[PDB]
Amino acid sequence: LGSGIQMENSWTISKEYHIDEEVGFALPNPQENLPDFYNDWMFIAKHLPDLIESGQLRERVEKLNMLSIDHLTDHKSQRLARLVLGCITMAYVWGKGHGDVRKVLPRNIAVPYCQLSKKLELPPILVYADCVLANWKKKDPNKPLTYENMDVLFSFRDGDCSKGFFLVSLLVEIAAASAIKVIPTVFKAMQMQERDTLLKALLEIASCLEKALQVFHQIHDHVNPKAFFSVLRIYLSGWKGNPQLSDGLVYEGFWEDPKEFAGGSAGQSSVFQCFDVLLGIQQTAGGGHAAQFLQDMRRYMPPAHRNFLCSLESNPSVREFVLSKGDAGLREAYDACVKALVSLRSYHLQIVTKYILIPASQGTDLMNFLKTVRSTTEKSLL
Ligand SMILES: C#Cc1ccc(NC(=O)OC[C@]23CN(S(=O)(=O)c4ccc(C(C)(C)C(=O)O)cc4C)C[C@H]2C[C@H]2C[C@@H]3C2(C)C)cc1
Repeated sequence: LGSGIQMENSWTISKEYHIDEEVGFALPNPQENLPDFYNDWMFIAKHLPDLIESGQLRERVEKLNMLSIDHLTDHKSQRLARLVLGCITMAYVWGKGHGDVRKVLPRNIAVPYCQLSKKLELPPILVYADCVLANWKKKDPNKPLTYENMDVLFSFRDGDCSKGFFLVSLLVEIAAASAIKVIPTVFKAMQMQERDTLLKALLEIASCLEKALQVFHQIHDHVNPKAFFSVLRIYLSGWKGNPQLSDGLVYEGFWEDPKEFAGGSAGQSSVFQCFDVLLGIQQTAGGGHAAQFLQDMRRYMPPAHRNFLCSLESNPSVREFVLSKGDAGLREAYDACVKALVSLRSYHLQIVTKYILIPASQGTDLMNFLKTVRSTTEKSLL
């Protein structure tokens, strides 16, 4: 207990962390279909665009029967059901996105959704782990994980660019997986004092984070800024600090009082903090207020991924190891990882500017947090 990353064997981290060697934090080969028993749920989730557009969604949810979650017997089926019910819930609350909101989630969604969220230790609102990490398939199983060979499972509105936004995000996560699988090698090389093994491990991580950033560049080709800001972002909005639901949402039949849960945040992806921790970068941007927000978003990650991040912080310090040596190869390799991270943060800042800050105009605290985490990262260059 408390001795850093648990291992399944001499090569691979513990399966308890639910990190896949091929897709990383993403869920491997997600389930696309629920048991027959939940067909009515699947129908609504598959037809969300035309049900919202026609004004039919809320009545159709209001006519659902209460389905027990007992027939969701494995992790993949529970994650698919969370995605389905999360999408239905966002669509039910926000409707067409023009301010006609519902403040009471009907019990025939609220209860199984809340029970399932309790099993998975995730809040009962859509999170990154649902709409990106489990929200995909290959078109052709025998072809590789590329944009052209992939699709999402659920969208909110036709033209909302959710395929572009979610798949490009997923593909960045998959690119980062090639870096994550090297982490045990880094710490093994430190224990063994294997200079070359550590060096090549850091070069491989740096190379995979460079590639992940080139995947991120694809967002511009599949997401229209106006459609993202004025349409998709509605359905990723939550009811924590939201003046449209100032007390939260009533989960009918689960809690008596309304409850607040936060909407999507880039802070729900584990990738940034994973490599900040590995490399010993300590983010300071935004003070205790940003730390509390970002820790709360950590509780919106799958619990096993939280435990991975927390075990990482207990391992020996890579940065301190490289700092204990007059070794230019190690310093340059460490620096390549940090530079790749700086570039990923710098690009993050540019995307927030083009896809949120600019549309909004057509705020200041967000642009300066992104600038500050970028300069904190840059100041970690050894
Ligand atoms: C529920 C849910 C929900 C929760 C989270 C997310 N997305 C997310 O966590 O993505 C991580 C990213 C960051 N972006 S992003 O384009 O900068 C980005 C991400 C998220 C937003 C949202 C819509 C939440 C917002 O604030 O309005 C806005 C923007 C501009 C993409 C992705 C790629 C790289 C940079 C990291 C990455 C390392 C993997 C989507 C839905």
